[PDB]
Amino acid sequence: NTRHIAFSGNKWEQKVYSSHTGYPGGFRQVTAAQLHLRDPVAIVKLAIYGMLPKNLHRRTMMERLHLFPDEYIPEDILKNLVEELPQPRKIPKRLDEYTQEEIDAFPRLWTPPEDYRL
Amino acid sequence: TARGTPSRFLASVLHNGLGRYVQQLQRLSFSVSRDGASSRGAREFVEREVIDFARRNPGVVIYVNSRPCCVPRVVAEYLNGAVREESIHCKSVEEISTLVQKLADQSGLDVIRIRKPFHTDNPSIQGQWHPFTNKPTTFRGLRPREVQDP
Amino acid sequence: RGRIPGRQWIGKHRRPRFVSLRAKQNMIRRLEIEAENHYWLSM
Amino acid sequence: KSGTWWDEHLSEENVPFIKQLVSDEDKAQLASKLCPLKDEPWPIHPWEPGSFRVGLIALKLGMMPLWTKDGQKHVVTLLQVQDCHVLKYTSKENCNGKMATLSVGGKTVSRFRKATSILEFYRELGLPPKQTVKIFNITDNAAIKPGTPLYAAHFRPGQYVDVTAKTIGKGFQGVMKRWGFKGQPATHGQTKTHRRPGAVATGDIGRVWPGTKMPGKMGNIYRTEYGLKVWRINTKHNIIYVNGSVPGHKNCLVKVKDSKLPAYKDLGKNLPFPTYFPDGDEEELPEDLYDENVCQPGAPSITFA
Amino acid sequence: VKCTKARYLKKKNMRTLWINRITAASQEHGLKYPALIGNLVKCQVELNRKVLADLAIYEPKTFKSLAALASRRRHEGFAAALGDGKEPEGIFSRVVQYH
Amino acid sequence: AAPKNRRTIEVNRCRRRNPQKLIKVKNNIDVCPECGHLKQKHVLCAYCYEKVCKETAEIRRQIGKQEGGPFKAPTIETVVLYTGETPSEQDQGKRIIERDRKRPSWFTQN
Amino acid sequence: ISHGRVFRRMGLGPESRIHLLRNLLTGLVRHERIEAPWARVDEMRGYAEKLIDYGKLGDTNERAMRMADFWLTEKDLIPKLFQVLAPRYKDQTGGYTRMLQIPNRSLDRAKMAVIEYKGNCLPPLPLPRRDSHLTLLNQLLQGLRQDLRQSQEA
RNA sequence: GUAAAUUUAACUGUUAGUCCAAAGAGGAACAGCUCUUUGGACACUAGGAAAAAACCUUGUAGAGAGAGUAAAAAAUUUAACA
RNA sequence: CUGAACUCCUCACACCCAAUUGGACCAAUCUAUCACCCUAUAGAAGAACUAAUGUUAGUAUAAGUAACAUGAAAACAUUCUC
RNA sequence: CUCUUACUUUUAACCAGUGAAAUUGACCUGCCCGUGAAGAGGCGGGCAUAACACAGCAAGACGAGAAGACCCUAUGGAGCUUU
RNA sequence: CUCGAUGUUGGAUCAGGACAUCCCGAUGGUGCAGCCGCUAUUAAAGGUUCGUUUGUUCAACGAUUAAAGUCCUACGUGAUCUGAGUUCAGACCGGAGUAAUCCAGGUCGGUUUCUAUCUACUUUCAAAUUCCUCCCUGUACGAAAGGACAAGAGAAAUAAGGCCUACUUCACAAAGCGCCUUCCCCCGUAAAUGAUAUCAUCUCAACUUAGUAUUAUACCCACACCCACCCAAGAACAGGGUUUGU
Ligand SMILES: [K+]
Ligand SMILES: [K+]
Ligand SMILES: [K+]
Ligand SMILES: [K+]
Ligand SMILES: [K+]
Ligand SMILES: [K+]
Ligand SMILES: [K+]
Ligand SMILES: [Mg+2]
Ligand SMILES: [Mg+2]
Ligand SMILES: [Mg+2]
Ligand SMILES: [Mg+2]
Ligand SMILES: [Mg+2]
Ligand SMILES: [Mg+2]
Ligand SMILES: [Mg+2]
Ligand SMILES: [Mg+2]
Ligand SMILES: [Mg+2]
Ligand SMILES: [Mg+2]
Ligand SMILES: [Mg+2]
Ligand SMILES: [Mg+2]
Ligand SMILES: [Mg+2]
Ligand SMILES: [Mg+2]
Ligand SMILES: [Mg+2]
Ligand SMILES: [Mg+2]
Ligand SMILES: [Mg+2]
Ligand SMILES: [Mg+2]
Ligand SMILES: [Mg+2]
Ligand SMILES: [Mg+2]
Ligand SMILES: [Mg+2]
Ligand SMILES: [Mg+2]
Ligand SMILES: [Mg+2]
Ligand SMILES: [Mg+2]
Ligand SMILES: [Mg+2]
Ligand SMILES: [Mg+2]
Ligand SMILES: [Mg+2]
Ligand SMILES: [Mg+2]
Ligand SMILES: [Mg+2]
Ligand SMILES: [Mg+2]
Ligand SMILES: [Mg+2]
Ligand SMILES: [Mg+2]
Ligand SMILES: [Mg+2]
Ligand SMILES: [Mg+2]
Ligand SMILES: [Mg+2]
Ligand SMILES: [Mg+2]
Ligand SMILES: [Mg+2]
Ligand SMILES: [Mg+2]
Ligand SMILES: [Zn+2]
Repeated sequence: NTRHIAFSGNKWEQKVYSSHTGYPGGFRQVTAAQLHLRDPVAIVKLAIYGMLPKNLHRRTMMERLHLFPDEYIPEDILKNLVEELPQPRKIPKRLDEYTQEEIDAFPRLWTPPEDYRL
Repeated sequence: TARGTPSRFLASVLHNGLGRYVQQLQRLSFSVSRDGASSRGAREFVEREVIDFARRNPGVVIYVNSRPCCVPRVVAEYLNGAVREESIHCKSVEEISTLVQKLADQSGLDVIRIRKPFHTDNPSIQGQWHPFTNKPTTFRGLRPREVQDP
Repeated sequence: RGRIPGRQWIGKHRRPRFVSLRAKQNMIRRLEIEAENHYWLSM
Repeated sequence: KSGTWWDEHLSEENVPFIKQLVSDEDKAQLASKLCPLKDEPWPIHPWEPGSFRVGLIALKLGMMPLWTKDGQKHVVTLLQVQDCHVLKYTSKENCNGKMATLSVGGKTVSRFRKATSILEFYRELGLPPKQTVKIFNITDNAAIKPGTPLYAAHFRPGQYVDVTAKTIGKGFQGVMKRWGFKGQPATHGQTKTHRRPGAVATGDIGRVWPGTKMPGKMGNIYRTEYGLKVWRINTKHNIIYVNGSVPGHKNCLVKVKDSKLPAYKDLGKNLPFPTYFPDGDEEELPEDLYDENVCQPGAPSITFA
Repeated sequence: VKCTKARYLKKKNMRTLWINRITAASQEHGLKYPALIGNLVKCQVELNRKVLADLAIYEPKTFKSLAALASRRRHEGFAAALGDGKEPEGIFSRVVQYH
Repeated sequence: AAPKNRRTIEVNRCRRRNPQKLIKVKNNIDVCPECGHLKQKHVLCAYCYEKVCKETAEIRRQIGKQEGGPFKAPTIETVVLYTGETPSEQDQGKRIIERDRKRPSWFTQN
Repeated sequence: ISHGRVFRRMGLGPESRIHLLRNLLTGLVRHERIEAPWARVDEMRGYAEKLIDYGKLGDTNERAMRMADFWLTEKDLIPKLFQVLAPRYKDQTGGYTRMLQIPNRSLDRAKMAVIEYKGNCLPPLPLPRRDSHLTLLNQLLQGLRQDLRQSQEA
């Protein structure tokens, strides 16, 4: 599920990935959104490739990295799994995901007027 | 260098010192000259020091060959078969008395770089670490997102 | 982009240096010592 | 450990026999595919918007003038279809692409000069080897059974096509003929500098940009000319009269297919789909198929009245 | 010259290696390197990086005992920070004095 | 333009000993069925072609002793005869070249 | 770019090329066999073939006599063309010459070739011979042929 | 509180100075500019400021698969109005 | 918490500045007297070379590169082309 | 020249034979930005990257060649002129 | 920094890049009726003429153009060129000087070497830009004079990539003066609904629309018969054909 990553702030619009084809006028600059729609695994792949040591071993470590946009995984790679690492970020709950217990547990703070149209 | 030289791991000869200590120095061969200023310090070592040195080390066979020579040498042979040749050219008795004793204390193993300052044949007692050492087991040994009884 | 004219840390137009948080604490730690030195040099 | 050819150990009596033997087999193999609608053809779907059918592989004969009914003169290129068949078919899934591929070959060649792996592919297909094999991207509703023959009536007059071929090889050439550089003047002091590129880059970068125009080998690459219409179709010899010139030399194999230009989009509604089958045609076609604005040679002289 | 200056790098790179191996063995037990080293010193346990990293490889059951001790002394420090001195010190927070 | 630096023997061995520089083995060699010497499949046998030239030269030396000068070629055909042969039925009215030698076995009379 | 060029560039120019080919053809008509570089013979072989065609036209045709007079530097060979060579190939319509490759010469290791007029009075060259019909492979094919012929008659 | 100093005897080399802070002159309250003064560093080692002669930390020399430290990381997000 | 050649720890200690200056050792050679598989004490001196577009010699790089050469056939007699 | 083109010859390239010269601290001799004796293949942060010949090109190696002839200095020279 | 050498004017050749936009595109304001203009926002894909005098860069002038942009790149580029100028040795004029000789001076003349070792590069494969004409139309606008935009159609130029039927240079072929083909967009703003602020309000409020392409698709895709020969393939190598290996 590398297609459902979430950026903080306005990084989808502000963040830019720049490359060069080597030819005159071959300098390209796209935003994270443009790259994500074109390659749903490039953002996560480029962040990891920049965190690995700047040496010859890095391209060998990236062959041992397997990215999939959706939750589908091949059988072979799915038969040799061992452990699932916990998500670092805790996904907050939408207001439609709270049960009627927590909603009534949280107290009301103010008393709206009865003559208000709202 | 280290890269320009060989190396070895710290070791002993026949697990020496484990059950008993056996002196590895096995033979000493001196070559002094009756005449010659180079051998003056070696001649005085043979008059008062060598006899008292043999009393303390009865397992070492000492040979004193007095012959014409310009450079006196002492050859030390060890149980393991190693042979170290050294020169006592123009050395005082005090310098030759500490040298011969150094040879008796050594084991014969090549005097080269030693990789580790320690050696143990049984490094672990609770189990050498492996990836699954500190991992918990799951019910029915299932894998991440594996459908059971399908 | 981002050239500092001439040599970085000399001249008219220098590369700006900013005070970190530990640099402040390091200076405050020194001050607390010398402030206590004034007390023992007073009797 | 010495290589051999097909007639190295044969005698004077077996060389003529072997030649005629394999020649008669090719005749029988080619004359056994003329009835594709009776030999368990695949389903024949109709034409739907957004459908892409196969193309052909023709041979460039030459060039011929052509006049219209307005008096204007047009030059056309003669593309002859000879021994064109469908070799294999790959589905969208197995294609690893949006479309599905259909393989087509042309111009039967000798079996004595081909690779073993290639010979066995044709052995089970029931066809002689082909010189050129090109891949066409089609839709699921245009798949044709392998071994099916293909003819020039697969196209119609008034239809635009895209012809692809290798360009004439001119070898290593300088910048004046390869890139159109002006060069240097002939006189006024010029010293051994008349057809040189001059400066190749600036001094600051200290290098030469990739893609810099330099001397090198020109031609002998694949090029495509889009927007060529079919003026005339001969059915007796399977010849296609295409407008204008096409890349490549005479007697060269070219790839032909419907044009991708948006202006000619969805114009195959009145065309054969998937392809033209003469075996099952309810009525044979005329000798030649002309366009409305073409004046045939037998027609009377033009008169602006 | 390189071999003579390399004797300072060897000592530095060793301690860098030990710390990297201790950091890894502490995360297996939900600890960070500063919380292990700092709280083992608070228990008067003077074990260096070299030994600790050796214990993490060849004596894993003893290294978890050291991590559990550090986590215990770390939790006692928080408990004492919540009180105003009235509550007595923890069992593992006591310090042996040497005269 | 002059070399900026000296090229090393390591660099030069890779250029000199590149397979393209090396000589390529030939597989078109075979034995001549007549003499048993070696030959190429597309080239004539050097040994058998040489014995034709030795005899052909002797025949051309005899032709000169008959012409006895330049610009004296005949307007008829020519025939070569050896010790133990006479003009054939078809070899009538021709220029016979007598050879004081036994007819080569490979030389077949036509 | 040389597409379609059939003639080679030898000698010192177009005229010198014709003069080199003429000296080889003249020696080929006198001796009926010569050895020369492979390229120079392959280029002259065409002229030796068309020279016989002019000799079959007869010595009474002025055009044919103007070709031989030009292409034959030695004038005693002109009657030999019309009276000896052309009659020999009267029945044949082509293939008057055979060209064969020989070992490269020692001086410059140049590719060589021998060319002669068929029907000459010189010791036969060691021509290449095809494998005998009595070989294993040809006997397996001879048997295959018989059946294919026997089945056809049936 | 410290251990240097002066004199006597006998000599060589240095006498083409760089940045930083401070007080000033000239210039344009320009210069990696020029000219004096006070002090520091460099022209010797190491660590840090990204790379770094001149900024900060730090000096007296060896080995060690021990330890405690020093200097040492950049922060900020904006305009309603009766 | 990390972090030096700062400091502590085990052991050792003359063993990190240009010019200049002071001092302790020493290779080889000759001589005196010893020595006698190569040394000793002294006395002497053409007494020590990673560098002077250094001198001589050898061999590399450039480089198997630039450049150099023989008119044709044939019987080697001769003829032919220019 | 607009605006070049075609052919011949020499050169060329391949085979064979013969076989120089300036040059060269060592080299396992990439690109971008920045840094810096102030213009980096060699330093810092990044990107790129199996090995190898042949033929071309002349942007860079502050490319080779000649201890700059311009300018200044030397109590360094010389030629010419002169009250 | 470089004088045990960093070759310096302009031009030719090839151009890389910036936007502070000369033309083409999209917008707001106007003392914008319209046709022409002024001004600002956005946009660097594409393009930006031929000549007379001058060594010239500039400048003036003539004829054009949709426009004939400003700058950097060692005042880009001389191991690619050019040498008119500047900048040695000759000489003349005027002036200075007793003379030798000299001048911001003017004038005529005057040798531009290098066989590429390394780095880099040597097919960024394929979506194209603009003018004019007809028409709309003598329509909107406007007192008059005057005179549009959009839609549509046609015909050219340049550029890129190809070809030889004819013409032309030529003649088993190579060429242009000849012929054929050429397909997407870019964001400045203008508008609705509606809170903070119960009106209103295009919203760095949630939101809606003009308004957006995974730039589309196209091209390429088999492999020891391969000694030899041939070729529209080619420096060599490689490649294609030989069912035409006397
Ligand atoms: K500065
Ligand atoms: K560069
Ligand atoms: K031409
Ligand atoms: K260059
Ligand atoms: K130079
Ligand atoms: K200079
Ligand atoms: K508002
Ligand atoms: Mg700088
Ligand atoms: Mg070609
Ligand atoms: Mg020209
Ligand atoms: Mg010249
Ligand atoms: Mg010229
Ligand atoms: Mg002074
Ligand atoms: Mg002075
Ligand atoms: Mg200064
Ligand atoms: Mg430390
Ligand atoms: Mg210290
Ligand atoms: Mg010390
Ligand atoms: Mg000695
Ligand atoms: Mg000396
Ligand atoms: Mg030496
Ligand atoms: Mg020297
Ligand atoms: Mg070379
Ligand atoms: Mg040459
Ligand atoms: Mg050669
Ligand atoms: Mg040099
Ligand atoms: Mg730089
Ligand atoms: Mg090269
Ligand atoms: Mg260098
Ligand atoms: Mg000088
Ligand atoms: Mg003098
Ligand atoms: Mg130099
Ligand atoms: Mg702008
Ligand atoms: Mg532009
Ligand atoms: Mg310039
Ligand atoms: Mg030049
Ligand atoms: Mg240059
Ligand atoms: Mg001049
Ligand atoms: Mg005068
Ligand atoms: Mg002049
Ligand atoms: Mg003149
Ligand atoms: Mg060159
Ligand atoms: Mg209009
Ligand atoms: Mg509203
Ligand atoms: Mg409202
Ligand atoms: Zn033979």
